[PDB]
Amino acid sequence: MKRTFQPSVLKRNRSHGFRARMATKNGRQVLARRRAKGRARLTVSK
Amino acid sequence: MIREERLLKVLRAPHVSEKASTAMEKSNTIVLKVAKDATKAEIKAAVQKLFEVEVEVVNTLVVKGKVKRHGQRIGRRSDWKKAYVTLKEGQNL
Amino acid sequence: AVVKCKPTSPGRRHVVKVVNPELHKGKPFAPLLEKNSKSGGRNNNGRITTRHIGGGHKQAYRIVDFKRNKDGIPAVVERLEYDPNRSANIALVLYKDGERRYILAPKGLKAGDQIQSGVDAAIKPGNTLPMRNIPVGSTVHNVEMKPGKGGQLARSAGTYVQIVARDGAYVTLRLRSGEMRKVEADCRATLGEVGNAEHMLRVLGKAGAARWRGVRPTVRGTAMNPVDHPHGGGEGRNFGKHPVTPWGVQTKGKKTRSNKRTDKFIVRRRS
RNA sequence: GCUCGCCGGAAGACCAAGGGUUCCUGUCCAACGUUAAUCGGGGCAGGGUGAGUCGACCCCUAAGGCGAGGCCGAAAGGCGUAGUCGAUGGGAAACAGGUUAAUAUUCCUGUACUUGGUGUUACUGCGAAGGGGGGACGGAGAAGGCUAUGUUGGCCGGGCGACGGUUGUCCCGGUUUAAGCGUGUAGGCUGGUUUUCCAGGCAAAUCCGGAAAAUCAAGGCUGAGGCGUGAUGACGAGGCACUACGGUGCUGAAGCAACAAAUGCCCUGCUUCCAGGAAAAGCCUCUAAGCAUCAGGUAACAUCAAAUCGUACCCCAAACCGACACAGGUGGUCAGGUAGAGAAUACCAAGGCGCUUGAGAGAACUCGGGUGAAGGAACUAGGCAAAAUGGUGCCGUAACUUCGGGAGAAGGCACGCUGAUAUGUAGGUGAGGUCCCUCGCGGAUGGAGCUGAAAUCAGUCGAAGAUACCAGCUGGCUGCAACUGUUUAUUAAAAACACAGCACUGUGCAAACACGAAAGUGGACGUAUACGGUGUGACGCCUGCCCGGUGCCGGAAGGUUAAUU
RNA sequence: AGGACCGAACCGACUAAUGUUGAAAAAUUAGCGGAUGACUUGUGGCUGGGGGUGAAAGGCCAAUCAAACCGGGAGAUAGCU
Ligand SMILES: [K+]
Ligand SMILES: [K+]
Ligand SMILES: [K+]
Ligand SMILES: [Mg+2]
Ligand SMILES: [Mg+2]
Ligand SMILES: [Mg+2]
Ligand SMILES: [Mg+2]
Ligand SMILES: [Mg+2]
Ligand SMILES: [Mg+2]
Ligand SMILES: [Mg+2]
Ligand SMILES: [Mg+2]
Ligand SMILES: [Mg+2]
Ligand SMILES: [Mg+2]
Ligand SMILES: [Mg+2]
Ligand SMILES: [Mg+2]
Ligand SMILES: [Mg+2]
Ligand SMILES: [Mg+2]
Ligand SMILES: [Mg+2]
Ligand SMILES: [Mg+2]
Ligand SMILES: [Mg+2]
Ligand SMILES: [Mg+2]
Ligand SMILES: [Mg+2]
Ligand SMILES: [Mg+2]
Ligand SMILES: [Mg+2]
Ligand SMILES: [Mg+2]
Ligand SMILES: [Mg+2]
Ligand SMILES: [Mg+2]
Ligand SMILES: [Mg+2]
Ligand SMILES: [Mg+2]
Ligand SMILES: [Mg+2]
Ligand SMILES: [Mg+2]
Ligand SMILES: [Mg+2]
Ligand SMILES: [Mg+2]
Ligand SMILES: [Mg+2]
Ligand SMILES: [Mg+2]
Ligand SMILES: [Mg+2]
Ligand SMILES: [Mg+2]
Ligand SMILES: [Mg+2]
Ligand SMILES: [Mg+2]
Ligand SMILES: [Mg+2]
Ligand SMILES: [Mg+2]
Ligand SMILES: [Mg+2]
Ligand SMILES: [Mg+2]
Ligand SMILES: [Mg+2]
Ligand SMILES: [Mg+2]
Ligand SMILES: [Mg+2]
Ligand SMILES: [Mg+2]
Ligand SMILES: [Mg+2]
Ligand SMILES: [Mg+2]
Ligand SMILES: [Mg+2]
Ligand SMILES: [Mg+2]
Ligand SMILES: [Mg+2]
Ligand SMILES: [Mg+2]
Ligand SMILES: [Mg+2]
Ligand SMILES: [Mg+2]
Ligand SMILES: [Mg+2]
Ligand SMILES: [Mg+2]
Repeated sequence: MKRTFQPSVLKRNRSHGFRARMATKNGRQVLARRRAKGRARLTVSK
Repeated sequence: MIREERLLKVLRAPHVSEKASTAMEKSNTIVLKVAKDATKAEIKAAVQKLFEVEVEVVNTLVVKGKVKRHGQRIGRRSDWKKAYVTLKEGQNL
Repeated sequence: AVVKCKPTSPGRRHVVKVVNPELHKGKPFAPLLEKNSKSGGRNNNGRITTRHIGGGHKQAYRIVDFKRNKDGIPAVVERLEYDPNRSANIALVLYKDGERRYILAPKGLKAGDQIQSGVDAAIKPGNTLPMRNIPVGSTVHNVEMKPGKGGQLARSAGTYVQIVARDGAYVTLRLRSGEMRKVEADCRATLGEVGNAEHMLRVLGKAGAARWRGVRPTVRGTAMNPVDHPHGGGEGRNFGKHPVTPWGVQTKGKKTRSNKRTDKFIVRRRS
C-alpha cells in the first residue's frame, strides 16, 4: 500500500529547508529555538 | 597566466593502482591526486611547468570519501579529485 | 440551425446542438489571441470564492473590440468565428487601413458586410454611434454605460436594448432584464441585436457536457449535515426552515441590491 | 559440472525518483542472515565513477512564489507594480567498434558534428529595452508509404549420428554493419515575381498588414524511407593456440534476396468534430536613437576555447516507501518464436531464477484442489459456495420500445486431418523485358519469382476436432433509481450523492455573492440567451384547494418608538 | 459518432474462502465493475484548523478528525476511582 512518506528532495528543501525557514519570522524563530536547544542539525538542508 | 604559486599547490600526489599503471603503460596517461578546486586548465599548466612534460588533455573526476567506523564511531573520509593526464606520446613521465 | 441527436446512447438521447455552418472552421486570428488560464473559482487567497467552477476545456482569449473607436474608417467582415469565452459569435473585420479587429457578431452580419463607427455612420446593423445620433426606438447592443468606456450592456447571444426615450443629456433604455435605465446620450451603441439567438435552444444532454464547460456539481444544502449548511440535517428528507444561502441569507425573494450611488440612473426596476 | 524445475509485456533489460558505496578484489565468520555457512547487500582493508556533443549548470518562460517604490493594515504583517525566480514544457552539437575485476555515446580506434572568441582576405549599411514573423500547440478517425523486426530461400562453414532410417525435398550454425555527408523520393502545404500607393503595427521601417496594376505560369517551403558513401574498414560461424581452467592471444568463410510487418516513422500531416485546443526565448526580419571610407554585418580560410558539477551500484526492489532480507506500493523506456484477434493465454528464446531451515512419516483435524453410485436445492436467511455456460461462421430470434433498442434475446447446424478442385485457388507483392519521357528515387505495359485466405467435393481417425490454456448460464414477474458517473481510505456502493432537464428567486456591473479589520481578489477580462442561491431530478401525462400561522415582497395614513435636544 | 459495446494494460473494490500474536496496523486467492472518459497518471504548485476541501459519507486534511499535530497557560479542574 502507498504509505505517507513519499520522498522528494526538492519538495523537502522547499518546504523545510534553511531558506524557507529564513523566509519568515516564524521560521526564524524555529531556527532560534533549535540553536538555543543546541541542535547539531538546524534544518533538513543538512 | 596562471601563477606559479597556484601551480605549485594543485598537484598533491601521484595515484598508485593497477588502473593507474595500466593507464600509464597503455595510453600514456598519468593518474594524480589534485586539489579539489583545481580546474583542468590549472592541472595542465601545472603538469607542464613542474614535470616538464607536454600534456595532451586532462580528464578529471571527484572521488567521494567513504563512511568508516573507528572503534565503532562513525566518520567520513574526505572527497578528493583525481586527474587523468594524457601526455603527448614521447614525454616519459 | 438546431439539430436533435439520435438516441444511439443514453448520453446522446437528449442532446440538442446549435450548429452554424457559417462559422470559420480553422484557427482564430493569432495577433488577437491571449492566454487565459483558469481560476477554479479561487481568489488570490487561494480560497474558493465562487463555488462550482473548475476543469473544462482549455480556452484562448480573443481580444474583442468593445469600444468600436476606429471612427470614420469602414471595415469589411472577413469571417464569423466561434468564441469559447462568450455565448455570442465574433466577427473578424478588416479596416481599410489594414488593421484587423474582432467584434461581437450581430444578427444578420455575414462575410462581406461593411461596418463603420462614428457620428457619421449609417443606421445599419453592425454600425456604432453615440446614442444621440441613433433614432428613438432603435434596437442596439453592446451599449456603453460611460462615454468611451466600451460596451457593457446587451452582449450575450441574441440580446439587445431598446432606446425608449431621449431627454437632454440622457437616453432611457429598456434593458433585456426589463429594467428602465438612464445612460448618457454620448455613450455608444451598436445597431441591431447580438447574433447567435439560437444559443439558448441547445440542450446539454449529459453531465459531462456541463463539466466540459467548467461547471462542477452543485450539492443541495438539504443533502448536507447541519454543520455544513443551514439546510443540513434530518432523519430522512426533512426541511422545515426558510430557504437560505449556505451563509444563512434568505434565498427566495429577499432583495440584495444595495447601491445608493447608482439608484438615480434606474427609472423602473426589472419587475 | 551434468540433469531437473520456474519466469519470460518478466521473476529479463535500461532509467527517472529515492537511496548512498550497497559496486569490484582480497580477507574474516564473533554479531547480523529466522537453520548451517567455507557464502552475503555482514566485518575489515584496498580499489573503482575519466564528457565541447549525455544530464545538471546555462538561455526561455507556465502554474505559482518573492517583490524596489506603491496601496493597505494596532504591531507583526497583507496585496501588488517594475522586476526577479520558478520545469513537469521551448532552446547548439557523436556515432559504430574495442577495452576494465569494477567506467564508458566519457578511455581507445575509426569516422563526424555544434557554438563562440580572436587573427587575416574579400564584399559591405550596421545598429534595440522597440515593430513584424516564427516558435506555437485540441479530441477522434482514416488510409497510404515506410522502417524496427520476423520468416523462408540462396550463400558460407560444419555434420552423416548411442536404437530402425538419414548424401537428402537431410541436420546445426552464421549470414551484422552507425552517426555524418551526398541524393530531395512516397507524400503535405503554398500560386510566384516586379513596381506604385496607403487613416494600421504607440516613433521608424526597405519588414508585416492593406490597395492597385503588369507579367509568369511553376517557383518555394517541408518530407519518412530507399540508394550511394562512410566501409580495400569493423564485426563475424568457426578453427588454432595456450591457459594462474576465470578466460585470454592469433586467424578468418559467407555476409545476399524475396515475402510478411508494427501501437514505432512520414504525421506539429490529412479528414472531421466541438468542448475550440500554453508562454517566452533561441531563430528570421525591420527600422529608431546613433555610428558613419571607423566600429559593425556577411563570407571563406586560420587559430584558440567549450569551464564546473553528476557519472560506481540497486532501481516493480533484500539497496526506494512499508519498524523486517516484509506475498503490499512505486512513473518512463525496450517488446523475439509457435499458436492466437491480442501487450489475453499456453509453451519457449535472449536473459534470469528454485523464493536462506532441512529430513522423515503418510493419524485425527485445518487449508488448497481432483473424482464420485442413486437422487438433484430435499441445503439454507439466501443456490452462500460449487457445478454449469463459454469460440468463430451461418440460420434464426417474442413481448415491449423513447424506434436507438430489447438482442449475443431464445435456439440450432458446421468445425480435426488428408487429397483434389487448383502439382497453390481468389487475392497480395513484384524481377527481368519492352515502350514513352517534361531524362530520374521517371511513367505505361509486362508479368517470372515470392506469399496466400476461404470454400466445395471425396476420403479418413477417435468416445469426443471452439479437444489444452482461454472462453456469456438462460428465461419469466415485480419494487427503487432515468441513464454513464460519485461515496462512508480501514465492517454500509445503495434506493444515498451527482446528473442533463425543470422551476422559483436574487443580480444593471464598482452586479448579486464569496475571501479579506483593509488594500484588494474571485465572480469575469463575463454583462440578464449572463452570473449566484435554492428546490426538484431523463422522458411521457401532469402538478388540484388554502395567504389564517411563519417568512419574503409592497405600502406609508394612523399609533408606538433611540440617540439627540 | 458515442460520459457506445466485448475485453488486457491501467483505475477500482461486489461476493466468498483464508488470514485475524497476519506474509500485510486492511492483504492474498478465485470470481467482480469501469476501461476515449464527469477517465487515469508523473512532476511541480495553491487552499491551514471553527479553518481548508468535500458528485455530501461528518468524508478527508501524513496509520490521528463532531474540530489535526507540536509547544505553552499547566501541577486546568477532578464533591470520583
Ligand atoms: K437528512
Ligand atoms: K440521517
Ligand atoms: K481546531
Ligand atoms: Mg577526451
Ligand atoms: Mg566529468
Ligand atoms: Mg452555482
Ligand atoms: Mg442544478
Ligand atoms: Mg448524510
Ligand atoms: Mg446551523
Ligand atoms: Mg421523515
Ligand atoms: Mg413535518
Ligand atoms: Mg558498507
Ligand atoms: Mg558484491
Ligand atoms: Mg559457527
Ligand atoms: Mg546463524
Ligand atoms: Mg560487504
Ligand atoms: Mg508570474
Ligand atoms: Mg507579494
Ligand atoms: Mg516595500
Ligand atoms: Mg528566469
Ligand atoms: Mg524539464
Ligand atoms: Mg556495470
Ligand atoms: Mg525491413
Ligand atoms: Mg494505442
Ligand atoms: Mg552505470
Ligand atoms: Mg527471504
Ligand atoms: Mg518486497
Ligand atoms: Mg503501476
Ligand atoms: Mg502472460
Ligand atoms: Mg493429507
Ligand atoms: Mg477438503
Ligand atoms: Mg467433482
Ligand atoms: Mg454424485
Ligand atoms: Mg451420476
Ligand atoms: Mg435434473
Ligand atoms: Mg427449502
Ligand atoms: Mg430445511
Ligand atoms: Mg455464486
Ligand atoms: Mg467454477
Ligand atoms: Mg413490494
Ligand atoms: Mg442509479
Ligand atoms: Mg454504475
Ligand atoms: Mg468502508
Ligand atoms: Mg464495501
Ligand atoms: Mg471587481
Ligand atoms: Mg431528490
Ligand atoms: Mg423522485
Ligand atoms: Mg464505454
Ligand atoms: Mg474509492
Ligand atoms: Mg483480485
Ligand atoms: Mg457496462
Ligand atoms: Mg469492458
Ligand atoms: Mg449521519
Ligand atoms: Mg488519516
Ligand atoms: Mg473544540
Ligand atoms: Mg493557570
Ligand atoms: Mg493533573
